[PDB]
Amino acid sequence: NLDIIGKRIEKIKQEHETSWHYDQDHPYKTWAYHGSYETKQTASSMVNGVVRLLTKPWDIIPMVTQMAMTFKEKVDTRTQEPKEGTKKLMKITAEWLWKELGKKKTPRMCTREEFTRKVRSNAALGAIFNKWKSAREAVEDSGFWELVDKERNLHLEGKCETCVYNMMSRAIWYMWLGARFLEFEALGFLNEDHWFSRENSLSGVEGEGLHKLGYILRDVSKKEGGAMYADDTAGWDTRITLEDLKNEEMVTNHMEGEHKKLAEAIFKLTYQNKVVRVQRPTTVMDIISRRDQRGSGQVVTYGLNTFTNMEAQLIRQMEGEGVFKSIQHLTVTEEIAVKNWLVRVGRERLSRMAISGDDCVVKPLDDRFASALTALNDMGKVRKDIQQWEPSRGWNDWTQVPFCSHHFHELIMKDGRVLVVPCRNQDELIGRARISQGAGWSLRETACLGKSYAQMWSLMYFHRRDLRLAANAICSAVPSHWVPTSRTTATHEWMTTEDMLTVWNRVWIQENPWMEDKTPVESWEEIPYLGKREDQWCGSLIGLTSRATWAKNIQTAINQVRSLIGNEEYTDYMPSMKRFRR
Ligand SMILES: CCn1c(NC(C)=O)nc2ccccc21
Ligand SMILES: [Zn+2]
Ligand SMILES: [Zn+2]
Repeated sequence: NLDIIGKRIEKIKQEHETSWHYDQDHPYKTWAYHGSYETKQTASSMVNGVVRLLTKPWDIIPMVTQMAMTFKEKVDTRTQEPKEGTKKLMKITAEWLWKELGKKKTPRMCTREEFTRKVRSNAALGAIFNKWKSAREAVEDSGFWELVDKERNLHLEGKCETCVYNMMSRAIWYMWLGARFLEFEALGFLNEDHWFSRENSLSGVEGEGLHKLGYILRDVSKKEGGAMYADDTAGWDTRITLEDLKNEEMVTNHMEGEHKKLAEAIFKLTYQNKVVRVQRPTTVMDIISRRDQRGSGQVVTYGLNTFTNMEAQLIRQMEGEGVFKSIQHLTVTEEIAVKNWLVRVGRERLSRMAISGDDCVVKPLDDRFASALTALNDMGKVRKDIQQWEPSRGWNDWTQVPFCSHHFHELIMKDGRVLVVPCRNQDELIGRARISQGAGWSLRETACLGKSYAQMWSLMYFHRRDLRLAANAICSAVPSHWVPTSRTTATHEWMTTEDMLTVWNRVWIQENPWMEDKTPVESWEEIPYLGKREDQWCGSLIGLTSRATWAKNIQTAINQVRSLIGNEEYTDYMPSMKRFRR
């Protein structure tokens, strides 16, 4: 407790020595409270005018327009200690899973050099302003690295001074860039060296891309077994137990030298003991601590979420298969049985899953899985929107299964070849493309963000009539040579100045391991759509008067945006579609 977090707490006290006050009306039940001090401050969602001017029919669709307008009583809840049988199942499974993930990978420190390159191309690291303005500037300045050094030698000494979280079903924990560096140095290898790739982890999909996820679900569907289960957890990050954090730390058993010590310190000092600053309007800053829940960088959070979810779902499969009888207590012979299941069929059972952080699809050996709930509930991974002891409802068709906010269609090209394509309700796609984050956007930067959405649509959602037409319109309205941009950066093949038909051929034909015939597609008209009725089911406006006027008059909308941007070099992409091809 306070021996590990005191120094951090004591240091914050002194920089606010005039304001420190142990408040009596503190709202915390499950967080340990330590004190308060004076502050005052908060960026809402802005509309992208280029995308909105080229999507006029959606200006009267509330599901689109409401997206641009605008529970913290879940972070203040407490998960119970699992029972002895559960803790044993988790420890045995975690031990086995780190060994499997480590068979063909070597843990290693990530470098200042790697960190510096990351910041200089805008990956959302979850940092803050202060001393230097941005991340870009702190990294050049040698003073920073001396701060990093001080903390670093403090961590080698098993102590912490400056690794403090800042709080702000989405609760995001920013730290200062130095704290994020030390996290990345110790645990960045999990993402940087693709520990959760499908090749390496069998269940994982890290680096796979939205154009692979449907093919992966169809491959899971080919296994003999029961229904496909896709149960969401209620507030996954808030249900991570101290026992979960201790099984995650066992990755350090695979490390050596300095790295082992640096990694052990991140787990001990920042993950299994946390210090947090939360803005309370009543305006103070509260300095609160707790031992459990997930609060790491968003990229380390993804890998450890994937790890602990893989572990949980293997244990639920063991329960359905009757490998153990009760979570109260594993006998000595049950331990040997669980161990022999893992050695014997563990890799086969991992291949029956697709797991992206807290998101999973499982095709178990049979439907006993549906009612195998004791371990899942006792680990604290309580299912969303179903009663605790009500059996899971599975999906009979891989094309109906939800995964990573999508479903997947099987789409046959006029030449007989098979595409498995990502899809979601089209109101969600248009509503997200109409939103920008942050201030100070020039017209050119706003246009380049619209172009990024347009190229994503041409690559991933070409099968939706309205999105292929709107993508062509935006790419016609933005100068041909202007480079697509984003402010937070799945594989992103649309973020390129290359012709989108050439990128389509590379992604869907040449590099697609599920496509045996590699004959290139010569035009967009070879590339199919969903059925018209299926397109309407997934939110198309095809058939409406508003949509017919928009499509017919599209060159007038394109010219409105071209007139605002000014006299630049533009390409007309609309004749790539049959109906505008004369
Ligand atoms: C090398 C790949 N590539 C990119 N990619 C970018 C800008 O990331 N833009 C291109 C334009 C024409 C031809 C190839 C191109
Ligand atoms: Zn620290
Ligand atoms: Zn669909």
